[PDB]
Amino acid sequence: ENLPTYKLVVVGDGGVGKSALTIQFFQKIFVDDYDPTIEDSYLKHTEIDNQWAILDVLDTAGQEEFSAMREQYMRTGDGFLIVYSVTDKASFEHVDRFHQLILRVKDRESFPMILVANKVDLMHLRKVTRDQGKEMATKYNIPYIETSAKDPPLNVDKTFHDLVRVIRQQ
Ligand SMILES: Nc1nc2c(ncn2[C@@H]2O[C@H](COP(=O)(O)OP(=O)(O)O)[C@@H](O)[C@H]2O)c(=O)[nH]1
Ligand SMILES: [Mg+2]
Repeated sequence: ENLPTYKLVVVGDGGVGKSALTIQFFQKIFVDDYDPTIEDSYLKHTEIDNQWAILDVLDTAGQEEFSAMREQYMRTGDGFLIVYSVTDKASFEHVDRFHQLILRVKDRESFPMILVANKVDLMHLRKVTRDQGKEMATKYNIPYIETSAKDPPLNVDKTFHDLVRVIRQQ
């Protein structure tokens, strides 16, 4: 058998939940104080839709100019999660920056990605509606998913699996 690696890159503004989502996925715990500047990668064999793969995931953090790993992951990544927080309108607006960046680096008209609206467990603080998120995803022609990394987590496994599905379906 030829077991593929899917290199997945988690991008988005600071504070949106990239680390919490990634740690929830790999460790099944909610970490609420993960250093905003620390970048980690994760590697594991896992089975998605009854097909084995290796996932190599970068949880991006801090400045690109100080990152050892960023350049290679951006250039060679197979898919991207673009994460915003529904409580941070600027983070939602900035999705367009990440969308443009990915298409520029990958040098293609489209590329595997999912729009991830995180922190949907929060009601009072929510500033970006579901419909605003879904319309943005429609504009980019990419999937839209709502998540919460807080216990009990919502759609965390599904988000990573769905990105693999997009890669497989392209
Ligand atoms: N309520 C809630 N808080 C979250 C969620 N995801 C992350 N957080 C919190 O938001 C803050 C930033 O999360 P973090 O994962 O470090 O963001 P990052 O900078 O994108 O890596 C932390 O205090 C987390 O506990 C979520 O789904 N719901
Ligand atoms: Mg982080």
